[PDB]
Amino acid sequence: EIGRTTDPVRMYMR
Amino acid sequence: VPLDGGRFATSDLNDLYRRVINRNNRLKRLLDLAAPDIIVRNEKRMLQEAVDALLDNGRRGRAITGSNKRPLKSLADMIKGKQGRFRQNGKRVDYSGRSVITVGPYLRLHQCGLPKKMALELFKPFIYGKLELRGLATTIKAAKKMVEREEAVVWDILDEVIREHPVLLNRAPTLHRLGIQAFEPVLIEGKAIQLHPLVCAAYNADFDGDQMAVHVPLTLEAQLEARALMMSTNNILSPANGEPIIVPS
Amino acid sequence: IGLMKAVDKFEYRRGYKFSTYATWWIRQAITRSIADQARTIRIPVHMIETINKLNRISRQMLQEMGREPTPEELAERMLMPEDKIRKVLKIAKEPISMETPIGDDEDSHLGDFIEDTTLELPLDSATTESLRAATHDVLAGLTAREAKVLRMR
Amino acid sequence: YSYTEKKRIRKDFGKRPQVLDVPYLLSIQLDSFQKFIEQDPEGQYGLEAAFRSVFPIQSYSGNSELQYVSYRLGEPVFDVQECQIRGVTYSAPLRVKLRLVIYEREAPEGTVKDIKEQEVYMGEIPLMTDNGTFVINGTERVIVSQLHRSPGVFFDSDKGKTHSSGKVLYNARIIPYRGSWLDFEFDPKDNLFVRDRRRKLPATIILRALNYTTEQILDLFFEKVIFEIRDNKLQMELVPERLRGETASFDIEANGKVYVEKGRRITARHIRQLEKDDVKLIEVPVEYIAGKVVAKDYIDESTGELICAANMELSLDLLAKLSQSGHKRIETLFTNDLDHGPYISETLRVDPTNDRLSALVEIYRMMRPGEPPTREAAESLFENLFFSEDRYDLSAVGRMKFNRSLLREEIEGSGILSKDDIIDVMKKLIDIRNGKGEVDDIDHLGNRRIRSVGEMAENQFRVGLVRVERAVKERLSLGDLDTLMPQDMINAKPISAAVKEFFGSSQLSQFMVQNNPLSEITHKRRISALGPGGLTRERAGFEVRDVHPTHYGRVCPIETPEGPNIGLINSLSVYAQTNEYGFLETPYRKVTDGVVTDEIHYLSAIEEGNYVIAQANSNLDEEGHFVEDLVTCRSKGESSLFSRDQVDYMDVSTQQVVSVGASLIPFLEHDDANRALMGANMQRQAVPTLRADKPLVGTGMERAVAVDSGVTAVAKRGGVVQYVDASRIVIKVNEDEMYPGEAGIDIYNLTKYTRSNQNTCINQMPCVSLGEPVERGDVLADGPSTDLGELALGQNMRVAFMPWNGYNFEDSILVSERVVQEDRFTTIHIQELACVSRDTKLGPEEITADIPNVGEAALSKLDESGIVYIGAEVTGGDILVGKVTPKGETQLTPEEKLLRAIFGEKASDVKDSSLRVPNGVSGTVIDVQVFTRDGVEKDKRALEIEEMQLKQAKKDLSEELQILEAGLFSRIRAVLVAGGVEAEKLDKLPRDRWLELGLTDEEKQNQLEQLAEQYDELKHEFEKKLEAKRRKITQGDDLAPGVLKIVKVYLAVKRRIQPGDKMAGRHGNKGVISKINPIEDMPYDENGTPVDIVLNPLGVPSRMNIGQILETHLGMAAKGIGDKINAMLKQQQEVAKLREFIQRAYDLGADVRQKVDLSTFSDEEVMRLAENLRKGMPIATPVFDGAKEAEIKELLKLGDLPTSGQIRLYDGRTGEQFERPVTVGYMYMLKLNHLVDDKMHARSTGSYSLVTQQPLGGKAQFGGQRFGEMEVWALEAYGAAYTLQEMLTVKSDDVNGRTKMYKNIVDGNHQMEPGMPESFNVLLKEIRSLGINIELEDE
Amino acid sequence: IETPITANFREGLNVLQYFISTHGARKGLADTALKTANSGYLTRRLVDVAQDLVVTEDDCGTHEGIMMTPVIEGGDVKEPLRDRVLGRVTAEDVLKPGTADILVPRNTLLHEQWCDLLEENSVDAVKVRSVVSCDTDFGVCAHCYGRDLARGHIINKGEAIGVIAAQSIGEPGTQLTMAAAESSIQVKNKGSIKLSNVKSVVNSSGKLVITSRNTELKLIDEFGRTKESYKVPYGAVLAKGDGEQVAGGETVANWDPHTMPVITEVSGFVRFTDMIDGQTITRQTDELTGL
Ligand SMILES: [Mg+2]
Ligand SMILES: [Zn+2]
Repeated sequence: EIGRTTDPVRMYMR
Repeated sequence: VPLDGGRFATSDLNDLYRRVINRNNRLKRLLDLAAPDIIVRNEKRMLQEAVDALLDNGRRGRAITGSNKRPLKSLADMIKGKQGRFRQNGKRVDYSGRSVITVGPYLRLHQCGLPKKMALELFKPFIYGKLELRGLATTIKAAKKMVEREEAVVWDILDEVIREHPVLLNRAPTLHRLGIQAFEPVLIEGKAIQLHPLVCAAYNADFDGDQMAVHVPLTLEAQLEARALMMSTNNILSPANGEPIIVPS
Repeated sequence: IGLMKAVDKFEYRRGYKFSTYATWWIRQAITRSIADQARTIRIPVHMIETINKLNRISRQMLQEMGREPTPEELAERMLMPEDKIRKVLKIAKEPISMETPIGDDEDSHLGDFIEDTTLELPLDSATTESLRAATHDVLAGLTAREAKVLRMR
Repeated sequence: YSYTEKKRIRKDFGKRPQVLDVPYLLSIQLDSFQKFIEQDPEGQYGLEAAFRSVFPIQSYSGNSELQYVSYRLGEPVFDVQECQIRGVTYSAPLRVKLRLVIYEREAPEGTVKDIKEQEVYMGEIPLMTDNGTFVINGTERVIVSQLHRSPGVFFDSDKGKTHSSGKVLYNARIIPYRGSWLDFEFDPKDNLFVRDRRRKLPATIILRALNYTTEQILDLFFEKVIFEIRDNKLQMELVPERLRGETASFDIEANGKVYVEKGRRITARHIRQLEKDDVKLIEVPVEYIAGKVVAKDYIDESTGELICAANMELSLDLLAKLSQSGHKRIETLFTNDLDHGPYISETLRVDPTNDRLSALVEIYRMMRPGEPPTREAAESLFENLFFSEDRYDLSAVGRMKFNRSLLREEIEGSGILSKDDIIDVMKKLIDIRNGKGEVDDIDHLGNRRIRSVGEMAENQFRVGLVRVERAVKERLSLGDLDTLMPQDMINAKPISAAVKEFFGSSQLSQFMVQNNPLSEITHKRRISALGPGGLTRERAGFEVRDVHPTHYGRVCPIETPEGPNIGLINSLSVYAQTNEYGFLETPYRKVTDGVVTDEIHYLSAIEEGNYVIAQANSNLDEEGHFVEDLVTCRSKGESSLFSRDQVDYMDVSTQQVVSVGASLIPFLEHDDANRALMGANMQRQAVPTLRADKPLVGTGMERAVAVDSGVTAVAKRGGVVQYVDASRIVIKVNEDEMYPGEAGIDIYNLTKYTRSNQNTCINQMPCVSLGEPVERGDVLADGPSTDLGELALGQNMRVAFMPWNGYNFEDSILVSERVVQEDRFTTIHIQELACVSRDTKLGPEEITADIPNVGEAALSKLDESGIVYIGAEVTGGDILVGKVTPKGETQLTPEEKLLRAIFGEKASDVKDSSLRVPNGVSGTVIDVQVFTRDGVEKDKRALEIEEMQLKQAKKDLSEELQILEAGLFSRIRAVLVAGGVEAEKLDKLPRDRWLELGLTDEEKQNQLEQLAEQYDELKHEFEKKLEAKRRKITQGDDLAPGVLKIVKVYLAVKRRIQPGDKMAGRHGNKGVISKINPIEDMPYDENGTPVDIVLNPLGVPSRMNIGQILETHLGMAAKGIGDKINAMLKQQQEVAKLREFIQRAYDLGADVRQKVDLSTFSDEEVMRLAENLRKGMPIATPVFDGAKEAEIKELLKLGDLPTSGQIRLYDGRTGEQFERPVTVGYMYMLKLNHLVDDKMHARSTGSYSLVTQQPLGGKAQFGGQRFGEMEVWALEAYGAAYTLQEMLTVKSDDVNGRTKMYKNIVDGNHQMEPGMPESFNVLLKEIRSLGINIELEDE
Repeated sequence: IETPITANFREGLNVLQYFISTHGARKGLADTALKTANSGYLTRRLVDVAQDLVVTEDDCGTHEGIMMTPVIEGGDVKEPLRDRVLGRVTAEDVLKPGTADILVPRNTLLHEQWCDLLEENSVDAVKVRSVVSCDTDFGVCAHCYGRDLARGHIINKGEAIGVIAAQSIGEPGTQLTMAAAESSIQVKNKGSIKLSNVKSVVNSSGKLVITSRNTELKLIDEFGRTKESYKVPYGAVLAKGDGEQVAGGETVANWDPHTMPVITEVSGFVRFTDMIDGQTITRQTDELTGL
């Protein structure tokens, strides 16, 4: 679920 | 700097510094305002993403420029190689020219043509020294006009400044060390740099549109080098193998 | 940062729901900031409202008059003295970037073609060093103090 | 028999008759923009089909639609030439009618309210001039076509580098017009894998996403092997051929017959032994089924538990379990090693998911990592990738290439994919893996289509129309809809933002290379492969830089750029043409059973693979019968011989392979392919000289490249010339060509000296006289580089091949001095200098004619208003426009103040910034433009131009009546012979006094009332035209924001020829002029006539251009009949002794197709044909149907010349004779515009850069040369350490050490104090502006 | 292509032959633009490793050189010994075919006279001092380097030999980017056969059994030198011995092109060790002819 995502938009949305 | 016409032409380091000072100034307001912790975590991780686009832009989402669609130029992209360092590995250079080359087979092995229109602009400050030492002009501004009108005397002083002053001819893709050689100029009329026939095989130059930049050694230890080290009659054997390089072509 | 103020100032005894109330404070702050901190050369918030008021009205003149309006005709659509509208026009444009590749996209950028003017020609710097030579002489032909007043006055 | 034909007939060699004429050379551009702006009553391609692709915009769940009615293109305000003057585009507003209807809230869905907003203006679209060139900002731009990959599926291999162990991986791919890609592939384990370019998935997941259970995934791909247990041994069914290529493993028996044993092959008659003997149900062991895999899934009818699921092994236990479980009809999958491999069954093993909802999340968490998935958010994503009509469109052409590659029945279909399409691409891929199929190549010209201007300008327009539809979708949902018309929701700025930023800035919208009637024509037929959506100059390797076998008749092989993008530019061929879909075709002659017909059939690039095409040079005995038993054709990409009764097509002409620019080289099949690639690129650079004449050796493709361009002024209707002049022509049409009611005359205006893009001059000269009958399709006005209709790019001068004292050592050239006296290579150049008057913050600048402290000699030509007179000869340094910029705050040094009080000079309150002519350029001033912002008072000079140009717009509006009424009244008055005897009473009254009288009610008065409508019509329209024409002159102009007035001046300098210039013939023989010999040094033959140019002969053996050695003999030959007609016609012998010679100079061939002389006038044509021939009889030699070397010798015996081609020159100075005779001929020499006047440079000190303080140039003294990192290893190879320490410290960069080197040089002391450069201190502040600290340990 | 263009440039070329000859041209111009951008990156890595090498001493005193002999490629010598040692110090004193006859002294620049004097005699090899084995720290001595220059004297102390050696390797490369039976070893000359470093002797029929890949052919000249170098493959048939003269082009040791058969060293039985049927090789049928 913590899928190596970098961009802070997706990290803030979820 | 303000361009001519009313519009300014900034760098692109002012967009990355104006974004570190906003997200840092808002992060002080958000901490003295006592925000919920779900917001001041989106400000710490949003601040340090703007600071990591400043230093080296590209190891992240590649924060594209505003008012355009190409990525900005971070600090580590000015130092980072363009195939050359920022400093000297590039140095455009004063006292130089360039023009088309032609044959001129009447020359010796140590000279070259040079138009009167380039000999009077390459060697300008050398001329203001004679026109005041010889006593013709009074000040250095009054001499700046005589080199504009081309009076009958400046051609007498330009022919004397070019007496033993060697110039450095150099072709465009300098492969080996024989791409830069020196030559004692002789003023011709026209707009093409002549060139001895035996020498073109070293430059690898045909006379069908090839241009050749000409430099000028200023100091006194830089003309005894363009005469003892880099002259055209001192380079007759190539350094790759000892066989000659002035072969009649 | 604005929504935190809406919940701060909210009062439910009016009977109105929250979304119709916090939607103002939120949409307000998201536009108050675009006016203040989105331009390189910062223009104020009262001038920003005039440029926006000059495009809302420069569009009706477009889709009605057909061709386009003129800065003589915007004087009547708006109500300004026709000389301020010529000052508001050149305030809007933002600066170029000095990395934009020039036409044909050559191996060169626009930052190599802007010369600098703080410098001064080495022929004017060779003249003012020649004025010290003359005045050190032409004044040297004068007496002991009749030159002294000239260096002092 | 055209009057431009019988003024100078071009003696034409060439044997093959021509069946097809060269088409219009600009159908690429002019056809593909007529499709864009055109009312099309159907959903075909066009601007109309970009509205239907969006509209109607149904409201967002509010039920209020906005429907589209129709569009309309208004007429432009400014004309073309008035647009190249004011500096603004030439476009037309786009009017559109919309009907906004309001549907009901909850009542029946009826038209409750609707409103049809009148023509919401939604942006202007630029228009194409009559020649295929846009006018974007006053500067003609061209939009080259493109060559991109077509949309479809292309199965590829990627062999060799695949895993470095062989085992190639046949990967498929789908490419739509707009949408996401989808790319299956194999891997080194034989496992299919789907993936636009994200991480790769196991390929069977996109099947499960389409709601296919694991039962059907083994149902669609594989073949069943039925299995039953008929109480013993598991008797197995059998189809005969299924035993192909298997290693037997038991006692093959049936019918009692044991066919084979265990451990052997299978033979053909073994399958035959089952076919005829019909071995259907055979009994074999049950241990051979110990590796099979079940087909379907079995449960136990007694227990209720599934014992075997799809893709499961079969072992003895499962062999044990299912027997007593109540099952006999077992099902398994047939998998060979070679024919039917197990490629899907393996991919169902690494499949982690199990069903649809478990599958969609697996692609979602690959397509959008990090964020959590949802059943409502995962389904909608995958459902919008390939199956949404608005986010995925294959094409109209993509669906053709899609079905055509799967061998499907139909050609047309829907744009989005389906389940049959995503699967059929998977079957066809696995079949290529087994062996029954073949991969495609991507350089093949049937995979690559051409997108002209009408297909790019529209896709850029709909993108600007989709950004609008997203906004009108919003406003229909927020507010209420009793007030908003369909005019407050439409935005013009977004729509006109895309279609203007494409036309004015792109990789394709580039300036027009305009210095010829051949550099324009071959810039509109360009087929580039770069741009948005194509290759790149750096990544693209030699896979696509090559010349396929498919370019024959489609793309030229010998005309590409020679720089770093060779083979990416591909100038289009001569006869080639685009298809309906976009592929290039060629015309071929249909060959029937034996006889070659004349019917022409344009063949595509994949239809051409089946037929057998013959060759253009194959003989025919007047009945289309090949005169040979077998001929030379090409069938599948290779040539060979075929029987005469096997060919199916034959080419049209011998020159259908080459471009339009390579067809002007004569003797092309005698040149190396390298040298003729450099000769085709040095011919679209030649400059139009002062008075260009013609080529004596052409290729007959000059009348088509000078007429089909736009430079010539060709007649539009037949007639008779009435008034020729330097700037106007007036053709009076014939009667049968003239329209019935009030037609009159045609009147052609020429365009005298104007400015091109390269600053050359472009003006037309009339080539007719008074009384000369002009016919439809004639040529009236020469252009630049044209003469009598033909295309002359330079002059042709007596060349002699010999080495002359080393003044032509290398490629250099040696030009005599009678070529500089005659003034034949002199060109005209017309520059533009602009002097804007800004509005600073210290005050507004002015155009004062009185400049502070400037000598009176410099203010001699400026008038009292400040601007130079029109006609003055200016030179370097002169002032063209006086201007002064205010400047206060003097603040002068102490010595400058003492120097004031001694002389009391007033302070200067304004700084002088006049406009001055550039350095070393001098020529007259032929024009002046003065623009004034609306609101400032015009000076005395700008108000004189505004009244001298107003007198011509009215004079030209009146002369349009008085000279045309010369043909209107003079017609009806000549028509008024009937309807009453009025001859002397026809002029006893004023012609204006005819509203009272007239003619009888017939064709006599049919115009008298027809003119009656033309009376008031030519009355007030000329009046209504005037008052609107005097407003475009008197009204102000819209300048930039901040400018006050602009002044443009045009100098016309005439550049002669000099050493350093660059000349070149056609065949790739460049050169540089090295001397201008006097007239008497040049070699001379026995007659005393010196040669005019001396080339070098050592350039012909190495570079194999032997064209220039045969064109030099057919030059001297053509000029032998020159001095033969120039002598007979000089003694004025007789028109009978002259008429017979010229007739003997035209047959002169071996079965030629001239069809010429003796039909010509008595003495009016032959005395005018023989007068244009005295310079020399022009020859014509087609590209590959040349003039053989035995026919050049037949001409040299006509002019009494030496047949060998070589004369015995004498020396010029010594007077002695060159041994071993020399060549002397006539080479058509161009003059490339690499002029040495623009190459020469020089700099001692100037303007320095801003951040780094090194030199650059914007102030007439450009930057210094570049001392690269390669030119610094050449100064370290020597010991030159004192030349290198100054070449990068004092001469370039050191701020306070390069001014001391300027005072030490004027003071006679050559010595430097270097310091440390500034380019290094700008590196200590950028390495410190990271965290990194860096310093200098001082010691 | 199977069909060749059979037409010159003094006669034309038809449409179908001039199109075929275009790929040979379009391919040449696509490499001459790539062999420069690919060669201007080899001469930039070279001049950054050899950037800081500089002649910084007159002599170090090391005796370790390398052996300089003429490279002989099979049947012909490629580079004589004069082209390889001309202008190089001698690591030690060389002598005539008769020893204690030191003709070239201690380390001296082998200029023209000492290079012709080596060809006047029949010297076969010299040991010259190379820069790869000099002893100086941060630089190379002027003696280890040698002579060759635009001039002819020894190398001057202070020169920058690191940069003028990275360019002479990178000046080329911009321009140069790219029956045969041989069964019988055909010598073009008449020299004695003298083998060394071999373990192989003549069998019964007169054939030295090939044992490994260590057997090369040295054609010793008439002066105690070599002129040819060869090799010995499996199934190598032989004619002569060692020291027995051979005429020019006589097959001394040979092998078939399509037959490199297993020579028999010693006769005797053949027993099946890892070569029974199935194990390493299957069993196949034939009669006693041996097919
Ligand atoms: Mg060249
Ligand atoms: Zn050493």
